Amino acid sequence: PKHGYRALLEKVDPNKIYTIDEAAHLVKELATAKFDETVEVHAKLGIDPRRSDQNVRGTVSLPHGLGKQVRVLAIAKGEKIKEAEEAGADYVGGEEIIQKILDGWMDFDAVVATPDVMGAVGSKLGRILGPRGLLPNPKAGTVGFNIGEIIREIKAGRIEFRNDKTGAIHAPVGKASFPPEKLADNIRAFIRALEAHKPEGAKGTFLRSVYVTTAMGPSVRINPHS
Repeated sequence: PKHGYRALLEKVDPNKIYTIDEAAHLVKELATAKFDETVEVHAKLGIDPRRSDQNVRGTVSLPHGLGKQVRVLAIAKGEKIKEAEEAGADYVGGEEIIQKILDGWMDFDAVVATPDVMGAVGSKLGRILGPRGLLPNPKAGTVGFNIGEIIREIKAGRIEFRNDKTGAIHAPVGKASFPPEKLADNIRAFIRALEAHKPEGAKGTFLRSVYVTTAMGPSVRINPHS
């Protein structure tokens, strides 16, 4: 999105490749104090993305911040509301829940949704969920009609990852509110999950470039082997 970020650019050296521990400490500085933000890791992979035998897809069981503890909100419609309840979502609502969130409620820690409510969710809650990194989307796997499976996967402590057509890949690894050592552990966990999924026959360096970022702030380049 358009960057106002500027008053935060001077804190990040764009030419430095930070260690994972330095980056975890930096991310904490920074982040706005006004709302929590999801921290993601983005990597460009040493794969030929036009080859179906070099796809990178799987899950990462983050050592911190997930499991039953995460309070998941599922927004759905009709039968899928029951499906979300039956899957154990902590909170469930139809489009009417949008009014509760607009009024100020955010007891939830994650948001998943069916595609049929996304027009309303984006329309009304885009500026609330977006900056917080809580806006569900199909590419991340947080929007789907298989709402029950999506909920059970998060509750089981797993985050999905899949490379895109450009050979890039990204996944959330925590929040800016996390203690830096926990954020570092989570960052390494995602890197290890990627490495474990390195396809047979991949050419050259696998993790070509890797960054830690948030939906609003600037990206921090990191050494994935640190």
